[PDB]
Amino acid sequence: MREIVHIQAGQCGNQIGAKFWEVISDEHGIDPTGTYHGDSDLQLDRISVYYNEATGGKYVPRAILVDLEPGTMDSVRSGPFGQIFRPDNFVFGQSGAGNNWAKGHYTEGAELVDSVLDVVRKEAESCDCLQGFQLTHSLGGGTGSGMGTLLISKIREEYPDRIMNTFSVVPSPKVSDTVVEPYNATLSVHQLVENTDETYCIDNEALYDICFRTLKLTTPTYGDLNHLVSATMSGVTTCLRFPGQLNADLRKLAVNMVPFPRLHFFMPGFAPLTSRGSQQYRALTVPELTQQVFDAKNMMAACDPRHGRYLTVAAVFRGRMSMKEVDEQMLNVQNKNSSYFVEWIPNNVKTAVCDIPPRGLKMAVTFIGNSTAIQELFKRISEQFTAMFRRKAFLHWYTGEGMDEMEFTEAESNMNDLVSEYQQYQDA
Amino acid sequence: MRECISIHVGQAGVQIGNACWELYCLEHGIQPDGQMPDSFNTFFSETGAGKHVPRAVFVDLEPTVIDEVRTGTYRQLFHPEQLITGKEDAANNYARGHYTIGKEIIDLVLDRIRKLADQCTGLQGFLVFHSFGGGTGSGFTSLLMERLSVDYGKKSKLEFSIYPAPQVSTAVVEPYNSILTTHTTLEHSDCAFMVDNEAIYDICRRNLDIERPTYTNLNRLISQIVSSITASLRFDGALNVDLTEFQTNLVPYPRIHFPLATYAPVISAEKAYHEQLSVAEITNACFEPANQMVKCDPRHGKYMACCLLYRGDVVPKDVNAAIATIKTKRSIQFVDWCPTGFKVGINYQPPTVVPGGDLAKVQRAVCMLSNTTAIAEAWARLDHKFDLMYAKRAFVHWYVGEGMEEGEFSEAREDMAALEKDYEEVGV
Amino acid sequence: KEQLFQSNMERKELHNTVMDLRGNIRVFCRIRPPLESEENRMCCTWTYHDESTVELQSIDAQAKSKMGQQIFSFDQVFHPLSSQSDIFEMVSPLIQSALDGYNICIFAYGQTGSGKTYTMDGVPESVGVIPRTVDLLFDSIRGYRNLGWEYEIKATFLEIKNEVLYDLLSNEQKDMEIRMAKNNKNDIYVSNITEETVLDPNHLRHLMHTAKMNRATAERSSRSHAVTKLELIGRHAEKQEISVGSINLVDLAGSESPKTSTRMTETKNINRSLSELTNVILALLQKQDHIPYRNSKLTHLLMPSLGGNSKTLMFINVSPFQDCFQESVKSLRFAASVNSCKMTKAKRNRYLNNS
Amino acid sequence: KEQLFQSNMERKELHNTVMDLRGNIRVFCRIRPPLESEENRMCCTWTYHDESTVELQSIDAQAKSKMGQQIFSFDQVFHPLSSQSDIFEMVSPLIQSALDGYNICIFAYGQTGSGKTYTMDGVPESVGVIPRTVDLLFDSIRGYRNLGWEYEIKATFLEIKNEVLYDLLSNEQKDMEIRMAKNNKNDIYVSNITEETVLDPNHLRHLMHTAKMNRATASTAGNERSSRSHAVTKLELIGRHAEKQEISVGSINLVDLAGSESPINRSLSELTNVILALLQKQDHIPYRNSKLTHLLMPSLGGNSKTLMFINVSPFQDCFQESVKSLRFAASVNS
Ligand SMILES: Nc1nc2c(ncn2[C@@H]2O[C@H](COP(=O)(O)OP(=O)(O)OP(=O)(O)O)[C@@H](O)[C@H]2O)c(=O)[nH]1
Ligand SMILES: Nc1nc2c(ncn2[C@@H]2O[C@H](COP(=O)(O)OP(=O)(O)O)[C@@H](O)[C@H]2O)c(=O)[nH]1
Ligand SMILES: Nc1ncnc2c1ncn2[C@@H]1O[C@H](COP(=O)(O)OP(=O)(O)O)[C@@H](O)[C@H]1O
Ligand SMILES: Nc1ncnc2c1ncn2[C@@H]1O[C@H](COP(=O)(O)OP(=O)(O)O)[C@@H](O)[C@H]1O
Ligand code: ALF
Ligand SMILES: [Mg+2]
Ligand SMILES: [Mg+2]
Repeated sequence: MREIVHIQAGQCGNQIGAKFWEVISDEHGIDPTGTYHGDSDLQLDRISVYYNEATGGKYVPRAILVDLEPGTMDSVRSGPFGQIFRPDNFVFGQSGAGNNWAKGHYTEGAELVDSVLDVVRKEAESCDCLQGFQLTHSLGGGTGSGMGTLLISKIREEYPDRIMNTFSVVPSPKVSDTVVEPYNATLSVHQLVENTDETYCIDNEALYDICFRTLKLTTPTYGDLNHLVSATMSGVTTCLRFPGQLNADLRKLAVNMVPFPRLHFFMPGFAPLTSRGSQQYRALTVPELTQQVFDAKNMMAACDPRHGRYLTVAAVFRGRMSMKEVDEQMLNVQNKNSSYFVEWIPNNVKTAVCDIPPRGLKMAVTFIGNSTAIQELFKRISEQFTAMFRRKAFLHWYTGEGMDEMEFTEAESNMNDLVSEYQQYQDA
Repeated sequence: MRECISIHVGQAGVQIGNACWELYCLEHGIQPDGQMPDSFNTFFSETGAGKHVPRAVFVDLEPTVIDEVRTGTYRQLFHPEQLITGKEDAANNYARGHYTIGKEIIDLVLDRIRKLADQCTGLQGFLVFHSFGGGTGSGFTSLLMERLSVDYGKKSKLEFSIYPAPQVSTAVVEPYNSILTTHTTLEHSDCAFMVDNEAIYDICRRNLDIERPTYTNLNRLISQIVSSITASLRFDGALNVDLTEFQTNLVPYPRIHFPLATYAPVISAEKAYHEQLSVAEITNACFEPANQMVKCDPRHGKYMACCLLYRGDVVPKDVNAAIATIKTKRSIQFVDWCPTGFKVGINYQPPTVVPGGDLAKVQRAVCMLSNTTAIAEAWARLDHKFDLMYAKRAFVHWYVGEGMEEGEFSEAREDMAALEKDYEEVGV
Repeated sequence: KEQLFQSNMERKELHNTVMDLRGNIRVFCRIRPPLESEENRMCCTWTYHDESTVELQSIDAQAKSKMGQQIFSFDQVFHPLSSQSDIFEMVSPLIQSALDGYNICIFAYGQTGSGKTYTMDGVPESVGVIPRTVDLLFDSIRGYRNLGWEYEIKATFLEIKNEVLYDLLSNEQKDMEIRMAKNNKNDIYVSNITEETVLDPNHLRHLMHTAKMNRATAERSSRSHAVTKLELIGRHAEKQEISVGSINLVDLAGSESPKTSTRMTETKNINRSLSELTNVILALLQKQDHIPYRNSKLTHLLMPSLGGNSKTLMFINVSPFQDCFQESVKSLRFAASVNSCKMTKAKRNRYLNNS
Repeated sequence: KEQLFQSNMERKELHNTVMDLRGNIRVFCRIRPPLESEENRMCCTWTYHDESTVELQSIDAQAKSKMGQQIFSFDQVFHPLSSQSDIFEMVSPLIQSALDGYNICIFAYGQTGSGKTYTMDGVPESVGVIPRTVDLLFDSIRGYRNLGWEYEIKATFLEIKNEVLYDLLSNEQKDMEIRMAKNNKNDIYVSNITEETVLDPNHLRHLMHTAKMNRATASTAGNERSSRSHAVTKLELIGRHAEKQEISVGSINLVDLAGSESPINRSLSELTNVILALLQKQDHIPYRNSKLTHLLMPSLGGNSKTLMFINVSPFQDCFQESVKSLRFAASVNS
């Protein structure tokens, strides 16, 4: 039944996946044990697309957890909703890629990706029909970024038809936590754009400011960031896993957001972003929700739409709202943001109302735009790459692991190519 | 027994048929289980036991819609075998449902419709309910409809494709789906009744006066439309015009077969009290410049012929007087070749409404069907949208990677362009 | 009469030059002899207004009421009576340019049964472009040994199918990647390719023969992409120069629409190739600032052959039949569009080894 | 007969097509062999990098290592062993194109003593470009007679010294001006010039002899007049076919450029700039900035063919100007 299989990579990927499956369990009323205690039988309608039932109401989450340092998975065991996984799935290494992409792709990462592929494919034929792969990871560290690319190559060659809805945290423009992230992210996205068809741009400082100012938060703990991305990630597929007046799936958006093969990176989002107790200073409704969903303040990366144009948009509107009011709203935003809008492609919108709203929230939407605003992000990444490449800045760690600057030059060229495509289609 | 069958496919069409059968059972007094505490012989197949199963096979590449009617009260009415499911839908890609998925699915529905035809005493035609921009509504239906012509073709297939909303394209690739399906429908389309969702929204604002109407409300309007359309077959009337006569009455040219539907009593219950529901007033209402079910200018469009499905306490004498005044109306414009196409399917069966139905129950009704050249402009804009997208080959990779060809795209373009020329040539 | 013969022969030589000299993309429309069975089944009408212009009339029932004169002017139009030599004499000057130190790429565009293998492979009957160009290249090589140039030949055989790269020379399943060289950013090579040094034409015949059985073993032949890269290096010890040239023999797949007798994934790959090629060539005609060369493996592999220092050919193998008339005329439209296209200036490779 | 020359007409037409496809503006280098009076002259180290390139080295090892590379490529390189027929072999296609309605420019460039004059004029023992061109032109006209084409040659001789035009066919000094042609705004004519009609090669030989005598050459007699003047001889082809019309108007502009050695350079620098701009496809070409460029403006268009010769003296004392001439030539090949 067009099931989906979940992959986790790097400590970020593992943590965001943990909170993600907690969110899904909340959606479907799944106890931390694994036994179903929800009330809506409709939660069991497509429960199979995530929770493969094992025995007696105990549903195994379809999760593959991959890492080269056991600490994250040990926390998962200790953490709630960790024991809910079937322990066979926790296929991990011991040494650690050490924030080295080459290590994550030819050292321990190579052996573990080799060791997990069997488990993931076994889970695959364990399911009836498959749609794709979510490589829930981040480009921040060499591990999740490397092994993930090694895995995506294996995943693509064995399952090319499958659409990989991989989610990645783009290196922060200001917070360069990984000194070699310019080399890392670039090496990753080379192979990605060679194979993948949909990525996302998530900036740690973007969510920092979002929770600080839109949410009125004071302690932007990573828990909040994990919850935000997990909530958006769920809304991506609620159309598939849940009924609705106008139902979409991964395939719909997959064939709708990409005018071209390569031009396949996207900016997500969600609504509303109400604070802790702002319930009074506004009245919750879908007009205001739409109004505050399309603004740059409710973006996801530091990519300001004030420098790009929404090539395509895939607003979902999880819940029950009005097709009209969304039509006139997209009309109005097209009129007012026509400059920040591809004139070459008109009539771009993907309203995909899904009946069931999130828990405790009457109204919701997940924005997904292919805005031509990433080219500045790739520009700054390429600038960091070439700046650290003129002096081969800490290149010895990579080159020593049997690697050559050949691929670095090629990846930089392809990133320039993505910048060229974005600017060329934004202008034309 | 002039028995006819209906088929349903895509998110739009299965719910459309569900609401249509709701009114059919309402005027046949049949329960959702299929017992009537005659007129259903043509539609509801009364079996040896007290089970009247309506001749309706609901087949979609997405099983969610089949599941929704399975959970629908008409689960018994909609034979489970007639409810054909699937895995992935057809994306927004005609090619996917025309050469990869629906290509093999049509054969299963072929068995369903042909066995229904065997049970049927004298098949009249096929009521295919679907959309133009819909992926399954395009490729799957176009292949299904053309295969029906291959299987029979003699049957007056009454195509019912929902016109794609021009102001808001639910699918950014709606133009491709619409032009491609017509490329594989126009040639085999005996008579394609046309209805646009945006026009229903405008009707629900000017007549139904509903601030928040769901798609079910749109389907209710269509339910009354098709109820009056097939009222002649189900119920005796002064002049019973069947699907066979519908073709001769509506379509005068092998390619010119796209009449827009129109229902006079679409006013709200309060508006029903406001009006006197006069035969003359409702004749004007069904000939008002804003009652066309497609976004077109009827005043500027030459009408090939208008088919009024008059029903309720109405006599052809009063209809003749009212239509005579409408014929004199300069605003009402008919093609020079056929300027006297005022044929009216007058019936003496009052139109019923589903309990809680948005449309006000009126003692009389008229389903005006006007095949006008006004829709040529609508076809032109659809072709134009496809042309600008195909000009830079946008989203073509998906179609060609699903069995489509750039040559077929050009064929579809010239087919639609030639259709516009045929429309204006009929007008002059 | 002797002066007349000299004049007309000199003019014929000028014909061969201009074609390649101006070009720069020589779109050739060769009409193969119509098959008798397919003729008596259904056939269309063609008139050659000149040796380089063809009008595929048809205009029977649908083409009658929907289309007019299918006159299309090209670089050269070949009659069904044209021989293998007739199409080969125009390849010989381009082979001379290739051995001069220029990159050359060859495409055979057509549907199933068009005769693409009869052009390249040459078909068991008689010989084709490949053996003729091998013999010509070896003859020019010995001639330039008489001129003091020593040339080495490198042959790489690669097959593209369902997006997965396959090595035609080795049966082992190997992971292929195509990458630009480290020395220059323009030239692009494929990693882990079975590379062999050609010793004599006999060994080249043997390896081509084995590769052709491997091709037939791998109706996939009509729907799979074959890429042949012949790299020539010319050393002149007295001059201390190295001349570098490449020959790209590419066998395209059937351009037919899916219709019914087709499989999904193979059709999808063919659509990748054709649609991405159409988009990039249209962008080139559009003078677009950026051309997306990295959407499909096909255009990325032949990035030097399409956007680099090379001279490339179009062979439009067209079946002159009404059933395929629509696909054929679509092919002629695309062939005229690419005839209007422009190639990036080719560059002769001279490398002095003084250092 | 008729078919032979019809095929010849088609052949020569497509020959000019190939020429335009090549881009014309072909640069060539010629080296003069040393004379009996220059056996005691220091030469240069001429190592011949094929027949399309040549580089020169100074004998002085103190200076040889201080100039780096001196390699310059050409379309064809002439050695001292090359005979005048070798030079003329590439002039005949241009003359044939001129017979077809195209404008042809023949230029000899270099320092004084390089050999430009004997590249164009030549000696009675070994004739130059002028006699071979006129002989081939008259043979071509005799051939054209058979298809009805009637060719008339109009020869004009003029000299440019200090941006002032002087007529070499008459001693009656007048004032001559460069003016736009009456029936063609792109074509040019000069007023008051003696435009004699050539009847046979003897007539043009007599005209050339008279022009040379009236020129009062002083290239070696003081290095004042001939060494710093441009010898422009124009041959115009006007062919008219009976019962076909379609006249072909073409001109041959063989120019003997003045000395390029350091001290008028006013015309030479403008010609160099015009040639470089034509090679760069510049929108605006400064034709009117000098008399020589303005005179040859109709003969320097896209369809017009321009021919260049770079004569260099293989002597050590001429090295400093030979390298400048070769650099000017290399501004064309790159
Ligand atoms: N009136 C009405 N229109 C509907 C309904 N559901 C969808 N639509 C219209 O259908 C169009 C969207 O395409 P879908 O119907 O979702 O497509 P589909 O036919 O299911 O095919 P796929 O694209 O393959 O899923 C829009 O014009 C919607 O307004 C419905 O219940 N009633
Ligand atoms: N949103 C989010 N980002 C995180 C989180 N933890 C880490 N990150 C980011 O992702 C990076 C970790 O990358 P990863 O591949 O997991 O690291 P590795 O396994 O050590 O190579 C960090 O440097 C952060 O930038 C988290 O909980 N949430
Ligand atoms: N000039 C020709 N003479 C004889 N047969 C030909 C000629 N050209 C094509 N054919 C026939 O067309 C058929 C197509 O063969 P092939 O080239 O292998 O497939 P495709 O044309 O699809 O590439 C062959 O069987 C061959 O006999
Ligand atoms: N190819 C040649 N063969 C023999 N002598 C030559 C050659 N070229 C030039 N000379 C000699 O060079 C001398 C200088 O004349 P030249 O250089 O032609 O005049 P200019 O300086 O005007 O070009 C002449 O006396 C001639 O004898
Ligand atoms: F039939 Al084929 F290449 F098209 F062998
Ligand atoms: Mg073949
Ligand atoms: Mg002189």
